[PDB]
Amino acid sequence: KEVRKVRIALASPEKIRSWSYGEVEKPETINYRTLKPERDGLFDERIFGPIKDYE
Amino acid sequence: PQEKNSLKDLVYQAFLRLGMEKTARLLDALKYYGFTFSTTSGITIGIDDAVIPEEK
Amino acid sequence: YRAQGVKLHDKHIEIVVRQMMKYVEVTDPGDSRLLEGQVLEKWDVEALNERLIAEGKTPVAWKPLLMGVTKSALSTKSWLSAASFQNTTHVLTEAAIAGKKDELIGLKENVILGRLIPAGTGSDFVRFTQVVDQKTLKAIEEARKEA
Amino acid sequence: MEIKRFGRIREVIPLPPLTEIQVESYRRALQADVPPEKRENVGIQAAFRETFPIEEGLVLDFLEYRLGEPPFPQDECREKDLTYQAPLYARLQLIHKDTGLIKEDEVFLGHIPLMTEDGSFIINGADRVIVSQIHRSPGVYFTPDPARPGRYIASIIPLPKRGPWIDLEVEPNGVVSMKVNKRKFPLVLLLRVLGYDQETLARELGAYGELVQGLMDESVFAMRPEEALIRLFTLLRPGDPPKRDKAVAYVYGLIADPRRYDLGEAGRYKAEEKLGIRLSGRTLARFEDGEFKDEVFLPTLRYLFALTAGVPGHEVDDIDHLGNRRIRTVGELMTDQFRVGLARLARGVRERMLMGSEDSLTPAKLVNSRPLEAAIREFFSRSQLSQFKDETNPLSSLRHKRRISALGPGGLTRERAGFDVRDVHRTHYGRICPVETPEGANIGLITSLAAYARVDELGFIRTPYRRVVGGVVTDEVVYMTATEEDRYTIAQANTPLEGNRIAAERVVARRKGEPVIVSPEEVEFMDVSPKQVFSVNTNLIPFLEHDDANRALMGSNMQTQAVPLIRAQAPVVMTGLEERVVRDSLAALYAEEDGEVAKVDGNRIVVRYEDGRLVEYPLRRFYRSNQGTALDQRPRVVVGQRVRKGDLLADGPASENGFLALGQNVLVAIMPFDGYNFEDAIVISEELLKRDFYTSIHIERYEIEARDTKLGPERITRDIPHLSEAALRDLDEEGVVRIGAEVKPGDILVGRTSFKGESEPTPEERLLRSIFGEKARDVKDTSLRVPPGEGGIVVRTVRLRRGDPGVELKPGVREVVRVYVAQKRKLQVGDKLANRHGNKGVVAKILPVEDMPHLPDGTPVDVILNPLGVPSRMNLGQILETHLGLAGYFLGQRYISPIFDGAKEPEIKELLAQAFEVYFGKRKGEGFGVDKREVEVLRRAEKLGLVTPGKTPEEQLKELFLQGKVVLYDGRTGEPIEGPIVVGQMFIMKLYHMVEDKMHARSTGPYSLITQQPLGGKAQFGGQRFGEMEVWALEAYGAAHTLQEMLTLKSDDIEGRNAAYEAIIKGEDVPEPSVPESFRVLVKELQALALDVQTLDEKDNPVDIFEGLASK
Amino acid sequence: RVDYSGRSVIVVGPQLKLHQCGLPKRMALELFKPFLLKKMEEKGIAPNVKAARRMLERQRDIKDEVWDALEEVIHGKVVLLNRAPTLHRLGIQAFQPVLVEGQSIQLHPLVCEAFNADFDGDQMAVHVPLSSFAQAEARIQMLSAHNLLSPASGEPLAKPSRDIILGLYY
Amino acid sequence: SDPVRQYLHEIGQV
Amino acid sequence: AEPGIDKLFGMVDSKYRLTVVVAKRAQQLLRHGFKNTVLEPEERPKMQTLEGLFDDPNAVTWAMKELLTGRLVFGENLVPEDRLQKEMERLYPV
Amino acid sequence: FNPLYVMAQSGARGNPQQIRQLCGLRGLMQKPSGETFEVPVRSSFREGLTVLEYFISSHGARKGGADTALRTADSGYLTRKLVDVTHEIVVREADCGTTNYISVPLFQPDEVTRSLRLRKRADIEAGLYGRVLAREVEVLGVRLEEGRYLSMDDVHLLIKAAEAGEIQEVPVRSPLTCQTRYGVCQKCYGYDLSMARPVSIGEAVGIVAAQSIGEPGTQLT
Amino acid sequence: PVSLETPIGDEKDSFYGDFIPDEHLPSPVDAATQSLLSEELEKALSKLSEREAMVLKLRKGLIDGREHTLEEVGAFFGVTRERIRQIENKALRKLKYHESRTRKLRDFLD
RNA sequence: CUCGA
DNA sequence: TATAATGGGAGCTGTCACGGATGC
DNA sequence: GCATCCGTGAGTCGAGG
Ligand SMILES: [Mg+2]
Ligand SMILES: [Zn+2]
Repeated sequence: KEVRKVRIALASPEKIRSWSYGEVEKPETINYRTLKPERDGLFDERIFGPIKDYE
Repeated sequence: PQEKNSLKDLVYQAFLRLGMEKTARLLDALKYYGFTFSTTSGITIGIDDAVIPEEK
Repeated sequence: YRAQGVKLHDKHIEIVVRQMMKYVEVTDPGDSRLLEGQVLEKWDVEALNERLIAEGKTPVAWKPLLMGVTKSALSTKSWLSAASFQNTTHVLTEAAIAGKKDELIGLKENVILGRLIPAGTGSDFVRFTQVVDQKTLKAIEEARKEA
Repeated sequence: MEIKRFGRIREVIPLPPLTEIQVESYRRALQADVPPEKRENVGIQAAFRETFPIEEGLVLDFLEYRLGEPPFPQDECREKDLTYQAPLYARLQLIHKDTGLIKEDEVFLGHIPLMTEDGSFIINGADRVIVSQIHRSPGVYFTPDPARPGRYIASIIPLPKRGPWIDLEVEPNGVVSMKVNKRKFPLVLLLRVLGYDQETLARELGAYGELVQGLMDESVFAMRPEEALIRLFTLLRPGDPPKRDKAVAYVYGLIADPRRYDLGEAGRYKAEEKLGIRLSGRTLARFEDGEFKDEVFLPTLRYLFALTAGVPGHEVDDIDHLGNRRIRTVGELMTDQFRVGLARLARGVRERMLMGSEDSLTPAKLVNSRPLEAAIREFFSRSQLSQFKDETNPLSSLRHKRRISALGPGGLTRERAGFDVRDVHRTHYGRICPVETPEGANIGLITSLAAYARVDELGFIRTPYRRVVGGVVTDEVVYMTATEEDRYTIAQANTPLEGNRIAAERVVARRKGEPVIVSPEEVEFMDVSPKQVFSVNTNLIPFLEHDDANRALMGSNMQTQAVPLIRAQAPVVMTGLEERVVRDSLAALYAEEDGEVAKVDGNRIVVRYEDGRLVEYPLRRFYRSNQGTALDQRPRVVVGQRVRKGDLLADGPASENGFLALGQNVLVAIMPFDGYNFEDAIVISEELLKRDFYTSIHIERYEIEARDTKLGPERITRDIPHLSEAALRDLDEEGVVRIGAEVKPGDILVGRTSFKGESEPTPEERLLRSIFGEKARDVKDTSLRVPPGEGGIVVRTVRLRRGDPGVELKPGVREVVRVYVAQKRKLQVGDKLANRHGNKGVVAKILPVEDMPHLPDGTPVDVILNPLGVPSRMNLGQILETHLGLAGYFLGQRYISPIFDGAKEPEIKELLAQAFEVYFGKRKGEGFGVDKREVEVLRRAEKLGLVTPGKTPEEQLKELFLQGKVVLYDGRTGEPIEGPIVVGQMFIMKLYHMVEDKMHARSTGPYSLITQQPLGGKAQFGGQRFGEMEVWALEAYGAAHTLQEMLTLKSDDIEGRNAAYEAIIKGEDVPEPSVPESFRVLVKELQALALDVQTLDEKDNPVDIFEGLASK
Repeated sequence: RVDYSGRSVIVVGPQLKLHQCGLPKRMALELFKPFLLKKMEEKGIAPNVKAARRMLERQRDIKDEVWDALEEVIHGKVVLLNRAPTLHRLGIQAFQPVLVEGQSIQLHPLVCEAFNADFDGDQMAVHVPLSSFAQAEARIQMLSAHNLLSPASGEPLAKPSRDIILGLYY
Repeated sequence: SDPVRQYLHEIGQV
Repeated sequence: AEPGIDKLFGMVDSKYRLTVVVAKRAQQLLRHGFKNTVLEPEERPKMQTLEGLFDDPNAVTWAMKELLTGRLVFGENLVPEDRLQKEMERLYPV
Repeated sequence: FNPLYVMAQSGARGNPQQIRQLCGLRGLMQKPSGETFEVPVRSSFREGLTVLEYFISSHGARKGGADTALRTADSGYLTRKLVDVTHEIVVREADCGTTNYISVPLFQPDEVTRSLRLRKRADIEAGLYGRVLAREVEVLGVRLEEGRYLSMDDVHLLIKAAEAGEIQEVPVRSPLTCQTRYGVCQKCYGYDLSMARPVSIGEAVGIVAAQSIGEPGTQLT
Repeated sequence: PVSLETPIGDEKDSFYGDFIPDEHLPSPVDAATQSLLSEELEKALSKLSEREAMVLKLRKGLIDGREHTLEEVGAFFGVTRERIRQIENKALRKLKYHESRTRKLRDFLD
């Protein structure tokens, strides 16, 4: 379909949760020796998706 | 004598009467001959060309 | 401009000034849902008024308004254009609260989405034009002719 | 060749040391040559004295400091990218008040950057300059209230970040308010805290008309200083518990604490002079015998009331007057950052004193030097006034050291800089150049110290004047501030003198900047020189008096952008400053004493002085400056030559026998030429290239690191995968290009291999691998190659390896390799040329010699300049220069024409007659008469009223020549130009703006991380920015598809750009674009703000632009 | 920021026709690179595209024929020339490029007034419109020689000035 | 306005 | 200026319509390898090679020149899109 | 046939004041306060100035530079505002069908308030050229029909008619009175000034207006 | 780590992040190279019989994304593992012959 | 930041 | 993991025009 | 109904570092 309009509105907590793929529980980024994303942290592949294509 | 205003008017009239292709050609001709003649004209600038009038 | 020896046609300035006179202020709602002191577009209030008049209702009493280019730009219907101009926060908050829908009428909105602008070759008036050679045209006309 | 000089003004004093503003300031800040006990309480010594003692062991006190020798010499610091610096040690002692125990030790504090001999620094290998900052001097000012006519504001201003600005005002209700930290409160309260009673204030301020009644408040006098103090503490600190000692501490720290409040010595002096009082220290009040004691407040209020009333001898202050604006030089600025770092160190000290064992504390245990080192490093690396040194040529460095900035830390934020700060104030005369300032947004905000100007110990700029007593001009010179200068009648330097007596009965002078005609009796002082009005750069423009200031600005500024040429010449017409510039910039080498030259080499000169000692001077050869221009010294003496003290030994860059040589002396003709010199464009002869005029040497530095990775180590090697012997030809055994190799774009400079990222080979790769039966190598090509448009000859290599002597790289780095590549740049089409009068232009055409206009004797001109570039620019100096040039061309001589004291028309006419005799008499001697074409031109000239009818051809040609004009033949036809043409020698420079460094193109290349848009900049192989205005242009054309293409396929549409590239290489038309990635970015970033942005179709049903990839 | 874009110092180019500009060979080689790859494959210059690209990667590997190929690539095509600040639509104009030796772009004198451009160090950006639509728009609507009168006043914007007027007057 | 000051006040209450 | 630009502008109610026609025609030519041209062999736009005159590769040049002949038809809703596509594919395959 | 004179007269280079500064006198100069110095420079650039004259002139030169610098930014800002207020305005149709219009006056009240005098030629041109007549006009035995686009000759004719007393104002279609939504119609806009003919539908006239107004912004002193 | 928003000149000028290229996403050149590789490989595979081309595809993973064992391909075509290995070998042999003849796949080997 | 237009 | 310890510490500020709550 | 404090804009591109 063709985009014809663009709407903007408030997001409800439920809407926001519907967007989310997981809750970020830990203030961690990546591991200090493996340089890979920590679990439940800001870069977690469990939540945001894989770093490498189809892997 | 042909100067800025008369040349501008010439270009405008040429645009009206002949269209933009011909006007473009006229512009290039004016450019070529203008440059050519300015070259051998003798136009230069020396300190004595800044003539102080006595009246001053 | 004249004082500086700059030649400028009046109609450009008229385009801008027309944009400065785009809005009006309600002095009396009448049979409308509008409020006293509410600012809206002249076009919209005239459409509303002709709708109420054709409905046999009481038209809206409105006073003409003048606003500067900045305020007129920020007061525009398109939230993308306004937000991309300035006062981004304000524009976005009001548009979000209102659930505003941008119909992508102007140039900026379309530029932002990377769409084809509604101007020049992208105008609805010309972009649907087709071209066909007489050979192909006849070859089609025969196919239409046989059916 | 002979040098004739014009002018009658005899300079009494020479120019001062031109870099003294840097050198003396830093020397003052360091006090390194002063034995510790003799040091003044200034600079870093003063910083130490402010920081220590540190109390609450109980006490840590400062005894002295010392600076050691630099661990590495300057050149070595440039090589290893080190800071040129000296170790700083402080002798500290720790005392426990109860125990009486005293532990003393010398603690290492880190290093402090040292200033080189020429006034610059070496920070991490790169030359830097700390630019002086102009600011409002501290003191007490009175200004007209812009709201209330008849009312005034008093402002007490301390040093930057050394106390708050305090304002005193008379409120509409009559009460006198004080504003501190944006808090308006009745001044009466503070006056009470200071210990003033209604009696004293009545007898002190009663004279003025009822103003004092706005000061009278019974509720304030009805309470003792303590209650008033606590009341004030409540008025200034809402919420904070009004304890006594906290109020005392706060107020003391706000008004009396010298470690927190500090008028400068300049602010103290100015306050004293303005208020007619005397200060004990540099604060507004004291804490003496348990109570506060006034110092500045009452006199300030007194003056304010007096001024408001109209009492004679009271005036407002012009804040742009150079008696009220001062200069913070490198010493002061550095000292400020040193003070900050020291404060942080002290906080750390008290912090450590609170902790740890209380009996086993040494100075070394308490002192962590890290914050101090950090503050210093931050100042020299990332401060606004710490600038990458401009050393395009020596004059560049010299000028850079003499720059003054109104911006910077504590300085004016731009766009809040109106016309006032940017104006040329009358007091700028002799102090700040009225000419040399940038074009554009920095105009008036960055300026230049006038040639004779000196910053005094208080920071005010002073200029020299000659004493005049009874119409007699003494050789006594007095340096005055603008405030001092405002007291006298000062005659102009060109005032006619017979001996030392003023010879005119009407003399032109200034009184407070105002021009006035006076008698010799009224003259108190006289200018030293016209030179003193202008900067060093402006002082290098001959015939300056004939150039409009706007173009003078340009010539002045553009001299600093001139490139050192391999055959650089000093100008045919000089101002007489060209030697001092070379000398003071330390470009050239000079004989230390009288002696005999023992050895002369391209590398070194050995001189035997009168003492009998052999001094060897190594010569810097083909060194790379900050801007890549060549720094080299050529010996100008021969073996056995007898030299005196101060004689030239070697010419530096842009130096010809000790004279500043920023360019080339070329024969020019002033005429149009077939449109090739249209709108400032310039036509030149190929002859210039043939004899290497405007040829310059440039050196580029390339660098590459091999580091340790998690996947294996990178390494510099020759064993690069999948490369022929052709590609590895010039690489040495270790994988580094050889010295002397010519490298072109694409060529490898340093071979490097990197272990591949964990490869999961796509099925295509597997099948192909099977077909060719070759194992994929473990490592890949990551070599350093010559970038597009660059290259030349390799002249130096540097290799630093881990595990080797003297070498320790940053963590993980195995090795660093540097390759230096030199190129000889010939003048080309697009290169920028300029003269000293603001005439500038790019070379548009290079003509073969037979096409150039030529003199009847067969001599072709070198450069053709358009006359249309003169009338509206009003820079006739360049014309006069040319005329003199003409004379100089035939007489074989050069000239010194001082500004405002330069050669006049008649003298130039004389020289042109003399030159004409050489130019024509030679011809008539060689057996040739006048030419037919010359006769034709003479007829035309007669019609033009240029020559008198009746005279012989020779007489008329002579008249023309005296007008600076000659007959010129068109090289293409052999027919003469129909009029006589101005021809002569002109000094033209090649500027650093070379097209070779500017041409850049990109098909595809690297894209940005978040936006996925092309990177910017030639270095990143970037794309041009198609900004809002360019978009507007396309919209106005109705070029919808061009625009959409720019928006999508050309930038930030990933599927679009990929498909477009593939389609083009397939010969297919480019596909329809889709959604730009930055719009998806916008949507996600709005979602992060909890806003729901939805793209809908016409039926108001959502359309997914993320293609399901983001929907669960 | 955009692909297929470049910039360089500008020069006068009096010999050029109104609809032409001078475009440096190397700039053109980069700006029109994929077209050149395709064309080189079409002729015998290279077996495939990748070989051609590797061939253009090193300057010493570049042979004469690829220039001729480049000439066929740019035939009839226009580029956009832009000078900042772009104050009105004529700050961008389309021109048929003529390949030149040297690194400076050649700009027609009669268009200078519109771009407020002179030759004391000015630089100009070059952009390549890719599709047939973009090229058609550039050749029809944005071509210098089709934009002779001012949109603001209606007066001639491309007209004699400076040396031209000087000669004609003389 | 200043969270530290506010907290020190609230702490000063007990 | 483009040859006959004045006439081309004379052919349309809006200059942008001219651009659209020229562009779509150019695409039609590129899509069918110029086999669908309305130009006679002598009217073919040429380009001077090193060898000699060859066909001009520029489809926009072709399109404009064809437009100048009058042998092209343009306007809105002349024929359903897919029908046009299929007929042109039938007459001149890719 | 003097160089300076020929360049000035032809329009190739230079105006009278610059020439005057070269040949006559530099003249009066301003103090940094805008106040003017009583004593002018009697010297020309030919003769050369004294250091004091040069210094006095520097104030004016600097003020001019700072003025230019501060002017470019305000002009750019203005242009961006105009673009943002006008960008959606496009010629969307041939004719909105309005019967409304404006009247362009050919005369203006004199400052003497004595009577009305003919406006300057350029002003009338800037108000009339390329516009569509909203009503029939009959002057000097010539019919200018409703719906006619005014060529420059038509404008000159109207000026002649005004001089003969036959007309004081001209009824003209204008964007001010156009009733097209989100834009203007072809008739109310008139000529594409760059082509001296009626404007093509699809022209982004709002942008063109913004640029037309903004472009000379840095020339306004 | 250092901030991507570190200013280079001044706050209003540039950010460190502006100088960092994305190394993750394939460039237009890389993508086109992969595309031309797939096309050329299919071209070369079309010169074989359908079974040998399909066996090669299954053994190299061009079909369902994974490389099957000889037993899986053999069971798929209904022949012995030795048979399917021999078919793979003759397929490869023909590919090498054709490639030596046309040299159309060499340039993709880097 | 400094430089350029 | 236990002596007792109980409210921070930054802060040079040379522009301008508008929409706004406000709040005098 | 009118002065006061707060938040926000203030040209472009390009180069160096
Ligand atoms: Mg320029
Ligand atoms: Zn209308």
